[PDB]
Amino acid sequence: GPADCCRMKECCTDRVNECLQRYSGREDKFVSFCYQEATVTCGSFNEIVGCCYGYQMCMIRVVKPNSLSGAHEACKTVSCGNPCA
Amino acid sequence: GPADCCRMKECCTDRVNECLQRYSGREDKFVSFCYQEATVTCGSFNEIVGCCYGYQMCMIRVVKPNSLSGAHEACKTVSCGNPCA
Amino acid sequence: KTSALSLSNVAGVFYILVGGLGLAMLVALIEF
Amino acid sequence: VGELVYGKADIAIAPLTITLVREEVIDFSKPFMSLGISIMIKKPQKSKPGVFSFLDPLAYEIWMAIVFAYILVSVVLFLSARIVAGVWWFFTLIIISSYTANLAAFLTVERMVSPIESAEDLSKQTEIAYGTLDSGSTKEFFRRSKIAVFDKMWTYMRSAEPSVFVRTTAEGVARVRKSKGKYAYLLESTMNEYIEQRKPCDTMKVGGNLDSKGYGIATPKGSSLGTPVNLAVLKLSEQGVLDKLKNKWWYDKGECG
Amino acid sequence: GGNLDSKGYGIATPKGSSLGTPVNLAVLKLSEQGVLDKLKNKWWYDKGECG
Amino acid sequence: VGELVYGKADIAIAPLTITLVREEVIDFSKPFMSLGISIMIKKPQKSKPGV
Amino acid sequence: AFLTVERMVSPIESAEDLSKQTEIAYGTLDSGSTKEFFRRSKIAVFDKMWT
Amino acid sequence: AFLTVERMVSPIESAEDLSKQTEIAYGTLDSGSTKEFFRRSKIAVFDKMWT
Amino acid sequence: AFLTVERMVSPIESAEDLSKQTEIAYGTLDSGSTKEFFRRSKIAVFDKMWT
Ligand SMILES: CC(C)S(=O)(=O)NC[C@H](C)c1ccc(-c2ccc([C@@H](C)CNS(=O)(=O)C(C)C)cc2)cc1
Ligand SMILES: C=C(C)[C@H]1CN[C@H](C(=O)O)[C@H]1CC(=O)O
Ligand SMILES: C=C(C)[C@H]1CN[C@H](C(=O)O)[C@H]1CC(=O)O
Ligand SMILES: C=C(C)[C@H]1CN[C@H](C(=O)O)[C@H]1CC(=O)O
Ligand SMILES: C=C(C)[C@H]1CN[C@H](C(=O)O)[C@H]1CC(=O)O
Repeated sequence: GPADCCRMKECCTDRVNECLQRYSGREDKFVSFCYQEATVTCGSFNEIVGCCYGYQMCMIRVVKPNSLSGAHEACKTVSCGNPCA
Repeated sequence: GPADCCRMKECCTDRVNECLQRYSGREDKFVSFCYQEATVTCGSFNEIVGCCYGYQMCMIRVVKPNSLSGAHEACKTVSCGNPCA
Repeated sequence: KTSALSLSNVAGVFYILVGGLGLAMLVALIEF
Repeated sequence: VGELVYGKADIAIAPLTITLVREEVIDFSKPFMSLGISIMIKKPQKSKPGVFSFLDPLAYEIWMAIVFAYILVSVVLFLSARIVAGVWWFFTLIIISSYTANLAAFLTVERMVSPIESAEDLSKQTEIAYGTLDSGSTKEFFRRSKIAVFDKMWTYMRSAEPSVFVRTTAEGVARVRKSKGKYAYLLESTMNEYIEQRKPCDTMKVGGNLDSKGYGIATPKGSSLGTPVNLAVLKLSEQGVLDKLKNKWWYDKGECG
Repeated sequence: GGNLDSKGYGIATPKGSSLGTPVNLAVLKLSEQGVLDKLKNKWWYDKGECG
Repeated sequence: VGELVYGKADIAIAPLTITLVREEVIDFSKPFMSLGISIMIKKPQKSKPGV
Repeated sequence: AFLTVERMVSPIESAEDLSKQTEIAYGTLDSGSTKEFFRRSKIAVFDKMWT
Repeated sequence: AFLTVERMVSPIESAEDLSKQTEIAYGTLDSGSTKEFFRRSKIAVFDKMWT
Repeated sequence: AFLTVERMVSPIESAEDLSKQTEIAYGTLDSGSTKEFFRRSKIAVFDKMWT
């Protein structure tokens, strides 16, 4: 059907988070994996960039073990940047 | 300074609407102009596409004279499509 | 166009010419 | 466009290029003329032969040397002769073969090379500068273009110093004439054909058009004139009025035409 | 030789249809994007067997 | 064109030549392709080299 | 040099010559914009061709 | 002329040459980093090649 | 032919020859990874060069 960048973002953050939840306590290790799975499920305009790139970066640098919930809650509002390149 | 396509979308719809409000009864004629102003004000990832393309098409095909408010209220949730193409 | 002016390369054949003429002078001398 | 939107004019008739940005604000009648962004350069000078082009392949040193060699062979023969005639024959053999080969190389090189084919070639070389007008549909096209070649060209043009952009068409053409072919002018095919048909006729258009678009007659959105004007343009198109008109102004009275 | 006349094809819509202006603007967008050019090269030239 | 005027179809996309007679009944989007009437012949198998 | 060039050019008869000869017959489709163009044409050459 | 052709260069230059000719077919592995590189590539030449 | 094509001659003295000749002096920067590479190098040639 039709693509929506906004819907893609809101889906992206949620799928990333829900993915990281199974990985609790190792959470800081798996950010990119879960970001891959989320980019797959929510789709992306550029396969390299992913659904939301800025959120991924924010999570990667912020997320600490077991600190997940607060980290995600802080990072989910973050600007995704340009989903072209 | 990231654009964040969701924020870009909300801005796009908002500026289009606020612009079309200035033109009463001519609303269906000025859709593209106000969309131009909105793409200018909110910025765009692709200058051709604009901030939100699907919303623009939705407005153009739906909006009738004096029908502004309801038409916009119906069109603002619509998927913007591919912002890079 | 790349103007050649190949004179260096042709100079050798000029030298074998001069050598041939030298030997020629030699034969002309030993004859007389 | 400004006069049309703000109602200072009822209609716009001019070589106005049809663009989406303009189609959003105004209404364009069906295109009355076809054009495209094209490349204009200075035509290469036909010939400057002299008598020197004959002495070009064989160096001046070789001519002096072969003259002295000639008189040397004569004075050697004046003083056995078989090897002289043989060696001289071999000598002049190598020389005529060398002259033939070198001249062949000259003509081959001259017939082999072409200056410019398309726009892509312009993108691939830094030797010949090129540019467009300070404003208008061509510049905007290059700016808004996501296509590789055109993108590269825009980056180059905007970044290059001194500025490659000109204020007027006549200025750009003048720059084409003065630059000895070091400057190329990007302009719509129409203007290119027109300038190419006017004396001194030192300028020419190379390759095809970068894009395919057309001019049009513009009317304010929701004006009564729009449909009559459009249908009229169609009438003129089918009747051949447009063809005959273009031939009238461009080609027919062409001095070099 | 050349062409006898200069004309073009088009997408046709009923007069007063809602689709007309969107279709038109779409054709313009596709035109500047090079979609028309690339498509024509796709079907005509690219697989062209005559060289 | 008939299908469009009499409403059996909402849109027509095809190599439909734009004509005044057609432009009177329906609406044409800006032309998506340029063409013209041209002549097609049989290509000569060889060309005489000449003296 | 000529032999190294290997350039081959193919001449054409264009449109104007075609009106002037009876040797090569020529035609268009049974209907459509081309036939209609020739029919309605007030231009000398095309007129002759139509006749 | 023949010997000029013999010592004449430019049989093959770059990757772009493969994109510019349909005469010589070319390919990659059924899987692995190369195919995926061509797949996800947004840059012109490689994109064309992937298509 | 060979005049039309011309040619290019590319010589290489490589690395070891610098170790084999005292005619051409050679050196590196006062500091940085290159000098350190030559210093700590356990390879014969580079060792000699450093010496
Ligand atoms: C702005 C673009 C969307 S576009 O120009 O409309 N389409 C691009 C496409 C390649 C194209 C571009 C130009 C033309 C075109 C064809 C013919 C003419 C003139 C000679 C006749 N006008 S007309 O429109 O065909 C007539 C029937 C009145 C002028 C322009 C046809 C197709
Ligand atoms: C001659 C001028 C300034 C006009 C004519 N067509 C283009 C236009 O309609 O904007 C402009 C030229 C160009 O920008 O290539
Ligand atoms: C292919 C056909 C029958 C169509 C296509 N364009 C022309 C048209 O739109 O009338 C017709 C050809 C022609 O008239 O020779
Ligand atoms: C040999 C294979 C299948 C491997 C080796 N390196 C690439 C890789 O690491 O995926 C693959 C080759 C390729 O993709 O061209
Ligand atoms: C310029 C300097 C001192 C730096 C640059 N790269 C090397 C480095 O990053 O150490 C050094 C050069 C060298 O060691 O030859």
